[PDB]
Amino acid sequence: CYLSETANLGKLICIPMALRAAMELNVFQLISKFGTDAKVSASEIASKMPNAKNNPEAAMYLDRILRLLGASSILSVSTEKLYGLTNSSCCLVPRQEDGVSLVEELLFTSDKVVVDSFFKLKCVVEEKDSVPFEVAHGAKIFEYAATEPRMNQVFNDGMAVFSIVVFEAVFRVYDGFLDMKELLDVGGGIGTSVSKIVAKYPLIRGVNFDLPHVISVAPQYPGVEHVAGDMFEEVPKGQNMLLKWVLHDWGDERCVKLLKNCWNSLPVGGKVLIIEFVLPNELGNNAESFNALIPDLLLMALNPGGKERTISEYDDLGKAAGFIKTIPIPISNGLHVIEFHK
Amino acid sequence: CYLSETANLGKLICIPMALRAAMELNVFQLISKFGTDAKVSASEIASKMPNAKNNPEAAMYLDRILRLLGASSILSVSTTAASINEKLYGLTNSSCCLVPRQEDGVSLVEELLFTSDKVVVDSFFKLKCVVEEKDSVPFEVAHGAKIFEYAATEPRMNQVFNDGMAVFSIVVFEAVFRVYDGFLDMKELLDVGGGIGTSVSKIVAKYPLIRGVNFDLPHVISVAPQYPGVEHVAGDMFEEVPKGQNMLLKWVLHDWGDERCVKLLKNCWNSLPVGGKVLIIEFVLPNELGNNAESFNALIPDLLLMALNPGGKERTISEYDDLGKAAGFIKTIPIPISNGLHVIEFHK
Ligand SMILES: Nc1ncnc2c1ncn2[C@@H]1O[C@H](CSCC[C@H](N)C(=O)O)[C@@H](O)[C@H]1O
Ligand SMILES: Nc1ncnc2c1ncn2[C@@H]1O[C@H](CSCC[C@H](N)C(=O)O)[C@@H](O)[C@H]1O
Ligand SMILES: COc1cc2c(cc1O)[C@@H]1Cc3ccc(OC)c(O)c3CN1CC2
Ligand SMILES: COc1cc2c(cc1O)[C@@H]1Cc3ccc(OC)c(O)c3CN1CC2
Repeated sequence: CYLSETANLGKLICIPMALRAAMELNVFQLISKFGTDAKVSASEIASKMPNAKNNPEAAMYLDRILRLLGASSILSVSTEKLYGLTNSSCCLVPRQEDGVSLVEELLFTSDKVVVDSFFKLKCVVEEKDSVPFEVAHGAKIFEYAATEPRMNQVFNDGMAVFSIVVFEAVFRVYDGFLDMKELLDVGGGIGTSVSKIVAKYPLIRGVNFDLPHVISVAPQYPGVEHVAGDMFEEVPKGQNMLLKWVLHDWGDERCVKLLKNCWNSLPVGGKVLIIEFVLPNELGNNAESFNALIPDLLLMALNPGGKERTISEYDDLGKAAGFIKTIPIPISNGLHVIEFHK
Repeated sequence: CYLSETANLGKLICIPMALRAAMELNVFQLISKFGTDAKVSASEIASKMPNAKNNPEAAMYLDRILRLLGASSILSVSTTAASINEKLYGLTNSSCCLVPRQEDGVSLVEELLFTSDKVVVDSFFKLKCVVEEKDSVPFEVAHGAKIFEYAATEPRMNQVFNDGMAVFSIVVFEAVFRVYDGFLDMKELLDVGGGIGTSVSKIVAKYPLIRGVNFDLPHVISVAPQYPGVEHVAGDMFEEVPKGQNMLLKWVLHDWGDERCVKLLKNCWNSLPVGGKVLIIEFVLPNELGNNAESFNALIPDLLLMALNPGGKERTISEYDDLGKAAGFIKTIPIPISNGLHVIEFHK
């Protein structure tokens, strides 16, 4: 049965690298500009690639990429074959309104800096206190970002664009921003998250807090103030705080130190909102499971102590930091807002 | 449904790199050694890894790799009454193919470590270049040399590639020998681009009257094992092929474009006697692609060779016939073996 399983196992590396090429060639957007329901040939797609205009062989090469994605349910195939979008590939078309899609976050998670870290993944099992990213690059990820402007941009934009589709889901379910007057986004990246909160809740004075190397490249957003610092040393005073995709980067002791910094900088009656994909109690072949397992594997490779957590585990961190009423609010497919009250 | 599709699309880079780590940690063999239908925890598996013995956290990290492979159906996941009143992992049909056999250590491990090796993945990072730039080859963009020239300067990649081909060759020839009877009457077989000689060593073991000759590049021949009944020959198949009564081309035509394939096949024709044949062994591109092993068995190397070598591609039966016909061969005989693998005989 070797030669049945050669297909099942040997496709695993090929599919993501074919997807990355298709994203870099803007294939999904090019299909969409014929119409979202269009079914178009490799040569019709290539005709919209100015870089391919002197390459007679472009379409045949492109067809070889696309037919693999068609066999892998990323594109529809119909009888030169014609390719169309699927539910998955519609999420790779920059929206006509604002350019948002999953492309930036998927370009980050399959970036060479990440894949080179995954090549050292076995180190975390064999060697005490080793970090695959460190073994691969000779510095930790946030130190690396400070010296590597390309990686800094890919990572920051991955987080920022992904943040937009996350907050659209949050705002459909969660109303806890109403009546806030000030929000501090702790480890807020380039400030996109707090920009979207202020757009929905125009009375909030938004403050975005991150490392110098991130704040110095952040765009100016209406109703957002940027502040640079180090959240483990101290956090600015704020009436309310957000920690999105921060606690999952760090081990328990670092999380408790950060959360105690937050507690000291909140007023009586203030809250910190944790937004994370929560690890469910039973894992299976479903979105809730993979939405947690994907960043669980990435953080195991990328940063010391990083991991995904259950509701009980987030509650234990907040209680160790002095917070007293944990309120977990499911949003979508494992994404939660977890309120910690001071 | 962005937050459904995050799971479907985001898992695609994660699964292969988790699998690679589990193969490097010999997880599948370790589970196999607990016996038939074994179901073992991460801590039990880690207990069998001497490198992990001073790492209290090793089992918890290993569990994070194994649970993703369980969610992906590469491992089976279960528990016990005792533990309800850490999950346990067992092998599946796919992961059984990642356990080195007791008798000779054969599995799909070596070929899967090659196709996910950094030299391959780095070539895949430049895949877009084939579409954009006339005559660009992703491997050459990534490494500043073509793959066979690179292998002569990089002994680690040479070993990973040569062992990936050789161990896969054993698996493939076991399938060939169950179906194909055309070696039976042969007295001599020259393996053109035969790698380190493993293929022709297995043909001679099965058919001891066959005098076996392995032919490949100098940097492959220099590391090839001494095999019973196999003479090694170094050279360049595009310049001159040794005389042989019969020839094999396995996983060679698919590395090259049409003009290079015709040149090589004309060199084979000239070195064959009247009544000689060349056997082509390839995963043949089906006339109609689907969602089946035969289709993926051709699409996998099709994508690999697009990244790794100029002109390399998988071909249909008609396209192979056309190459043989252009080189002077007659009577193409396509013989299906298994899941798209064929022997195609070209007769002089
Ligand atoms: N010591 C520190 N102080 C402040 N920010 C830090 C930090 N260490 C890491 N960070 C920031 O933590 C962030 C984690 S990634 C998540 C960013 C953003 N909250 C989002 O959800 O999109 C990065 O922007 C990183 O630069
Ligand atoms: N010019 C040339 N002359 C001889 N061998 C060549 C060559 N160019 C490439 N090769 C060889 O072609 C082989 C392709 S890989 C397949 C190897 C083997 N036939 C198998 O099926 O396992 C490699 O071993 C490679 O070194
Ligand atoms: C479901 O799919 C995904 C989910 C998530 C991420 C990427 C995915 O593809 C990213 C990956 C990632 C990597 C590094 C980080 O800091 C070093 C980080 O905060 C995040 C955030 N998470 C959020 C959750
Ligand atoms: C179905 O899965 C697979 C099928 C095949 C290969 C690898 C797979 O995983 C390898 C990949 C490969 C890469 C480069 C080569 O020369 C440069 C080459 O001859 C081969 C051989 N083919 C045989 C078919």
